[PDB]
Amino acid sequence: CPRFLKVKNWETEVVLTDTLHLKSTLETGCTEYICMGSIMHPSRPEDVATKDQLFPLAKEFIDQYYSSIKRFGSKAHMERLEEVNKEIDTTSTYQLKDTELIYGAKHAWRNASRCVGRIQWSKLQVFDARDCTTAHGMFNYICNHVKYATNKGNLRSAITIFPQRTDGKHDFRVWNSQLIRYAGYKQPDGSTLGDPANVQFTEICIQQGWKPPRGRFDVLPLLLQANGNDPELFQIPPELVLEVPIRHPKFEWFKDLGLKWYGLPAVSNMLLEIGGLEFSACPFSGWYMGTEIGVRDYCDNSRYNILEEVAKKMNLDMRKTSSLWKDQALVEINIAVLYSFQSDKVTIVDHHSATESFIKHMENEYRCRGGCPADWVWIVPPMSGSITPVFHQEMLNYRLTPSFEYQPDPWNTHVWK
Amino acid sequence: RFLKVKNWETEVVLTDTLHLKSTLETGCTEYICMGSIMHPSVATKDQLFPLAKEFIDQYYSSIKRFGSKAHMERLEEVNKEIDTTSTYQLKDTELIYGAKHAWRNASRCVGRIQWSKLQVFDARDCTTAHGMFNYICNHVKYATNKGNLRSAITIFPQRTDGKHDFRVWNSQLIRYAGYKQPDGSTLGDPANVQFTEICIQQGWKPPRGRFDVLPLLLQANGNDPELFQIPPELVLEVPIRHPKFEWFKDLGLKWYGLPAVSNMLLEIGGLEFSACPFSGWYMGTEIGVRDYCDNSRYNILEEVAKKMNLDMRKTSSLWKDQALVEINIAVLYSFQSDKVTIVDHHSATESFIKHMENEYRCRGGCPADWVWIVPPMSGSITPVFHQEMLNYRLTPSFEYQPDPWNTHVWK
Ligand code: HEM
Ligand code: HEM
Ligand SMILES: CN(C)CCc1cc(F)c(F)c(CCc2cccc(N)n2)c1
Ligand SMILES: CN(C)CCc1cc(F)c(F)c(CCc2cccc(N)n2)c1
Ligand SMILES: C[C@H](O)[C@H](O)[C@H]1CNc2nc(N)[nH]c(=O)c2N1
Ligand SMILES: C[C@H](O)[C@H](O)[C@H]1CNc2nc(N)[nH]c(=O)c2N1
Ligand SMILES: [Zn+2]
Repeated sequence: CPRFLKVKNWETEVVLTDTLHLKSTLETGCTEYICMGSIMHPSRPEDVATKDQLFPLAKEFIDQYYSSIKRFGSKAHMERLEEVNKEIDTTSTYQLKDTELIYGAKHAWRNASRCVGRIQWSKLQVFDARDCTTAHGMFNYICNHVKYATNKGNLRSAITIFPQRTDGKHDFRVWNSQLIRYAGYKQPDGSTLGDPANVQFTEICIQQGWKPPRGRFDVLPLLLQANGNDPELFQIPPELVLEVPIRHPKFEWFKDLGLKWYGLPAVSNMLLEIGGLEFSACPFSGWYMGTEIGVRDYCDNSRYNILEEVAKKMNLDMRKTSSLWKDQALVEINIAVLYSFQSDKVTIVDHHSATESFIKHMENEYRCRGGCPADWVWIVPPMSGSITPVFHQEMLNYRLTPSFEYQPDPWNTHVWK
Repeated sequence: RFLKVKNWETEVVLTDTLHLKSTLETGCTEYICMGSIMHPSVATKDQLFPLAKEFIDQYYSSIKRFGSKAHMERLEEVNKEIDTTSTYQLKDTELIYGAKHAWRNASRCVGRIQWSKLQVFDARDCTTAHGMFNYICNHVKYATNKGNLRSAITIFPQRTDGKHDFRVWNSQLIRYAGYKQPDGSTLGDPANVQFTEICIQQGWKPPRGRFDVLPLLLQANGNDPELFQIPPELVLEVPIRHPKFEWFKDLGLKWYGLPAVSNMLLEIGGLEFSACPFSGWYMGTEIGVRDYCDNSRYNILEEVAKKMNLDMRKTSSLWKDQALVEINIAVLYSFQSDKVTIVDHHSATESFIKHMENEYRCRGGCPADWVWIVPPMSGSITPVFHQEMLNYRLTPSFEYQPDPWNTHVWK
């Protein structure tokens, strides 16, 4: 690899110089002859790291941590190295200190190349839930997380971290992909009620005993697995689920569509890797960018898919695509979503503000850290791409650790007791 | 190994085998992806014959005569020619096959469903800038066709020693001038200020308006470039108006009908065609999103949103997004009303998905650059947004080359 790589912004002419890529640790999926940059998941859950694999991964993280606190090579550094090395020898694993857990979680977010919101990465509240033993305890921790992060609409980013993987047969998992999502119900006639993306998970919940109200916006129950046991269902207390009815500043009829959305985006299916340790249950939450709701959730064809109905109430020419009736309604839907969150004082960021902040963050990271891995395909918003600054920004993508990773869906790997 | 690409809206999976045939690099490694970099960083006899043989082989494979007497004889003919001249000349049929396949292989082009319908004009007998001018005028007239646009390419002599290059100095055959103003601002197209200044330096008398068609600056056989005015009756233009906003016409906006790239290099079988202007028809967003609304181009969003009386005090009103959609409605409406070929990004991306299905079936894959294929507005309501794509480099191909004013030794 070359020692310096340059990225250019084609709107501003600013050129940045990347040296951080030299620390990349895992594969991207690309090769010298093919680029897999638009593949969503480019390449068993119970083959766990051996002692020999774990030693160097732990040292690399411990070294990175002591370098970050300006104590590299110190007595405390060498003693921590020695202590970790003994633990891996006698127990095949080790335990992070609280300071290291917090450092690791913040840097997994800092390293998340697909996240446009990383200007906030150092302001993450970390809840240590490694003492948890049961699904009931996981439920308690998650409710506390939801309440803290929601903060009556003044949302605060947060992560709750459950015990790390041991042999792979005692994993903690949140089976929900997000803490708060709406059910989807397949009808005998082939139509779908609610959110079609959640039809499979809704069916699992019903089979586990959930009684479905069968409405358009039913919050799904939590399905929580502690210590590899069978998962257990819990209803989130509805007062903890902040929701926003969607209305439009100009169209009085928009409220008559009956749309609403929840305030808290909380991803619960990712795996947190710190120092070769694997935290398979690590729900984290921020605040929404408006397009995640307005463009994807509402206007994806396989989601709520409301463009047609809004276009009809806007009385648009829907016969030919070149009228841009879809584009026109899409803007109005996203105007309504931003207006509704701001009116109810629920934190939200529009795609112009978020991408402008990301460019400033990226520039600061290039100066102070030597780079900032970024996935252009994910960072550019799903509407109005070129009128945001990130469209014109060349980006380098590479995988640093600590990191968030995908993992298999737990219903596909779980051994039912 | 076979690679799978999935559409996450339709769940269709396609299996790519065609990437196995590529040998040129992408810029990525196993550790760093460079998929959003715009440009990731003369041939001898020794390099030339394997490249020629590879191209002759795929040509005769394409016409189902691989290993034939014709194939074997062509290989021998090419081998002798590289020996005695350090180069070789393509047959007419090879030139046409190579230009069409350079288009077919252009991973950044959403228009490739049309690839085999390309009119190829052989200009390899040209020797002077006056001849280049003639050939380019014939191309423009043919491609424009009174608004019923036809895809075409004109191919000038190949590179020899690098000292006698043919070059069109214009980046596109038809473009508008840009002028740096005393008070600092820019009149016309800001993207062309430098090229405009070179034409002025070479004697072009600028009208100093907002939509002045630039002259052609033509370099033949490595000589100094010469200026030519494209005859105005050949330059088809569209005044932009809006189907509902009657004030839109008062903005005084226009564009030209013919998108004609003239600064790329065409590589076929090891040969380099440094002058190869090619042209198609516009996708609406090329004009309405990039040319008009890029902050570094005509940059008209503020003006339009003003006439729409939008609240511009805060980004979250999405006033930019509202004005952008109206501008792109106007462009499509205007070309359609004047019966000038244009495609909207919904129709174009749908066609590209169908093209991909075609290529995976008959060819085993289709190289495609998601970063460029997804339109600059309304991305996820077009089907390509949800389509995984593999990007890899096949030859024949179009390549970028340095601007001639950074290389030319002026005589
Ligand atoms: C604080 C405000 C935040 C904003 C505005 C934000 C914004 C976004 C957006 C728009 C995406 C793309 C989502 C999609 O299209 O599915 C994303 C992805 C991501 N975010 Fe952030 N995020 C925030 C907080 C966080 C936090 C607190 C974490 C972790 C501690 C995080 C980690 C990630 C990761 C790992 C991804 C990639 C997800 C994937 O590949 O599925 N983000 N973010
Ligand atoms: C016939 C209608 C065509 C349409 C609608 C179309 C559409 C497009 C668009 C929208 C782009 C992106 C360019 C940009 O954003 O600046 C592009 C790229 C490209 N087009 Fe096509 N195109 C067409 C015909 C052609 C033809 C005839 C050729 C050559 C024979 C061609 C070769 C290319 C190449 C090489 C690129 C990539 C340029 C680069 O790498 O920068 N296209 N096309
Ligand atoms: C398929 N994809 C459109 C949906 C995936 C998806 C569904 C959700 F419910 C959801 F909250 C997130 C959130 C991603 C995220 C995390 C943190 C902050 C933020 N702003 N965003 C992502
Ligand atoms: C980033 N930018 C400086 C490059 C601009 C650029 C460079 C190229 F080589 C190129 F082929 C095209 C294609 C534009 C085009 C061609 C034909 C039809 C059409 N509708 N459009 C555009
Ligand atoms: C095929 C493509 O990779 C896929 O549709 C991606 C594109 N970019 C994205 N970008 C974001 N932020 N979120 C997504 O889900 C996707 N989906
Ligand atoms: C940095 C980035 O690669 C650059 O802005 C690209 C993004 N995608 C694009 N896509 C198209 N079709 N045309 C472009 O000029 C660009 N510019
Ligand atoms: Zn890549």
